[PDB]
Amino acid sequence: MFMINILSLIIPILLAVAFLTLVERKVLGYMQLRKGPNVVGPYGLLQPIADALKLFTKEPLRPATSSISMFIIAPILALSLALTMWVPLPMPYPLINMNLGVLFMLAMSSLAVYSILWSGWASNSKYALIGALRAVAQTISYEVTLAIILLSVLLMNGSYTLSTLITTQEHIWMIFTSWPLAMMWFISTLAETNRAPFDLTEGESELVSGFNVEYAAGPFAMFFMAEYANIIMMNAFTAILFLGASHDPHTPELYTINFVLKTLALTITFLWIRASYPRFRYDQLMHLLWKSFLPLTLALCMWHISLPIMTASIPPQS
Amino acid sequence: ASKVKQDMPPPGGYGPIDYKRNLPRRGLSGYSMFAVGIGTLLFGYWSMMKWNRERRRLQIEDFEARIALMP
Repeated sequence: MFMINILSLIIPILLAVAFLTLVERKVLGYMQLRKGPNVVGPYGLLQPIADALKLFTKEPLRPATSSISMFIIAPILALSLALTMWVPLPMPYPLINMNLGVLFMLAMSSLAVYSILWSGWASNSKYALIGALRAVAQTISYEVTLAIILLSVLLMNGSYTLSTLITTQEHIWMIFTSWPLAMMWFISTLAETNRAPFDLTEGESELVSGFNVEYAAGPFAMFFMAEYANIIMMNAFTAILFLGASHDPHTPELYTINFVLKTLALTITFLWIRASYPRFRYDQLMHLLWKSFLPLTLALCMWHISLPIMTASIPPQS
Repeated sequence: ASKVKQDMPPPGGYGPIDYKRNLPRRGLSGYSMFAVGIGTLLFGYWSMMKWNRERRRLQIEDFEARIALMP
């Protein structure tokens, strides 16, 4: 019966990712004065299915100069970790209830980079290596700031339990308390998910395909699914963190609908941003994160440590 | 005895065509934006202060229940 719950979490996530791709194409098209997919199915509703069936019936290629074990392990690790990040999210009840769910997401997101690193290295081609090294620089840029931002925000929660965040925001959204932290958190999520204007690893105009340039068919499809599931997952995490829906224990579906609407709004904002800005330079991303976000984040961390003691606002939990 | 017919501009002239850059100002002032931000922050701080104090009292009550039940 817990297996049924695992499947009821996994399969709908994959369906949402498949249709997220259709949504991105349609939103970008209408923002570019065109229509996007509207032939394959009514309103392009069958386009993701055609894409998936096409990618899983095409020839997967193993490069001659590549290391096979890492080459094959990396997409598996990417997709499995993308699916694993969803299990502690309370919607309003989590599949897995963790004391330190935030730390769990931090650690698994840190482990997810090695899929790109090992993929790029094991492809044994120059563009894949350049993409992998860009991933190294990107993680170095965003990780410290993202962790300190999370700590500063959760000083209002009293713990790292994700369900407590619902109780914390019972009367007001936490974005009214820490919008300067929310802005930097949103930009750091853009960097962490390798999304434009921070999509350095793929580097399409610049590096052709970046890290997965040598990937074809099903393995490439798995990388794509992992990336889009990560987009949805990070936006759901932000929605839980900063825009807390009210939860009625006798009618949890109201919370579920509200939370899903907020997650969709944030994902559509991601797609909106991709159609508006040019790409960063990756050293410029490092300098943005280390010379602007880091000092402000340190100062705001001190402020959010002092404020509950200043005003006698310390949250309950031990 | 037909007259010459040829693609020509209309009598007098065509309507004037704009070419200069048109980028409106379209914003508030810096002082107003900062003031709105700080006002929102203060409202949030006050709300959170009240709610966290209530949460502390509720936790004390929950702990007293356990203390009563422990023997």
